[PDB]
Amino acid sequence: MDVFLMIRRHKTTIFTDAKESSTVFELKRIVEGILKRPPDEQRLYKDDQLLDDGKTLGECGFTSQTARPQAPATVGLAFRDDTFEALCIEPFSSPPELPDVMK
Amino acid sequence: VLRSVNSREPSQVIFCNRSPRVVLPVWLNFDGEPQPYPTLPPGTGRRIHSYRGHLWLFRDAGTHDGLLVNQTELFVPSLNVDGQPIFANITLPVYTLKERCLQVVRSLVKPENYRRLDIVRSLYEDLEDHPNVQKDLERLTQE
Amino acid sequence: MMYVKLISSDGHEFIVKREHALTSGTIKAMLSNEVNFREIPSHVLSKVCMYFTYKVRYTNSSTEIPEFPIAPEIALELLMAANFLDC
Ligand SMILES: Cc1cc([C@H](C(=O)N2C[C@H](O)C[C@H]2C(=O)NOc2ccc(-c3scnc3C)cc2)C(C)C)on1
Repeated sequence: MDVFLMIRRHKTTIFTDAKESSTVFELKRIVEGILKRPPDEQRLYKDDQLLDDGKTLGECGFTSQTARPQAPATVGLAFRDDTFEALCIEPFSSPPELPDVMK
Repeated sequence: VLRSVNSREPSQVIFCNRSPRVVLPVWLNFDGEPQPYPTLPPGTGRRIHSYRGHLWLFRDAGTHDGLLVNQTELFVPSLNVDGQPIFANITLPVYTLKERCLQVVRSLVKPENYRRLDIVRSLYEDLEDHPNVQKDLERLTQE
Repeated sequence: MMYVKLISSDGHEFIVKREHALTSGTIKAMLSNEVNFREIPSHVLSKVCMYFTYKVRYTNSSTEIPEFPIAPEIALELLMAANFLDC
């Protein structure tokens, strides 16, 4: 099955796809080509829980029925150059209040 | 152009709602008039008695939002070969973002209040242009 | 895989495949590999990039096609984006 993802560090958001049975390490290779930091300098979170490289994305609960093109699953990114940074994913904007006539 | 041949040869057809929408299946009668039929609840399928060369289109039962049937806009029951009923697979189309946005705003805003939003008068018109089967049948007659 | 950067009104850098962003003509136009959007906020431009994926995946698909979800609170500004972007 295919899975669709937002890999997010601070302001930077990255839309990408993969297969359920592809690994978290292949997802760190993707970020390497794009942001030019090797996989050993990255740390991938699902909701602030650190993910083991060796684990498949279906094992980590990124399925076709959660990681959908229209609703891709978030993946948190932390970079290293002595120790790893605190996961800081800057939130998206706030939708304004609904006009009276949509309530 | 668009009306059912009265072939008088029957065809066992499965309307398969493979969409989240409540579906309104619409037979084009012998005068080319769109005649509605009982609505399918979402993800349900019914085996119906129709006739070869008859013409069918499907719409959202609540908003006449246009759906597809086996990838295309119109369905024509063919001959049942090996007693195996023909499948009418009714899916959502890949609406444009603009059309999907319109559907959603229409679904929330009472038609009166369309004028009472803060958007260009270009878009009020796009809002008021509710999907119409008749206007679409008219549109599709031309080359 | 050639990617492109879609900066929003609040500085959010959205990175999407090139062949997913030529879904929008308006973008197709600007390119024919960063693109700023002084008027489009990120809670919108997030959702646009999801459509791009949604359209490339399900256009010409024999598979059941699922709804594109739009939350009431974004609907009015996402429509105004949709229209500006020719998609
Ligand atoms: C001879 C001859 C007969 C006809 C028409 C006719 O019987 N038709 C027109 C279509 O082929 C379907 C079929 C129908 O109406 N069959 O009965 C149905 C009743 C309900 C359904 C449906 S659609 C969704 N829910 C149900 C149960 C489908 C067919 C008459 C209306 C004139 O045209 N030539």
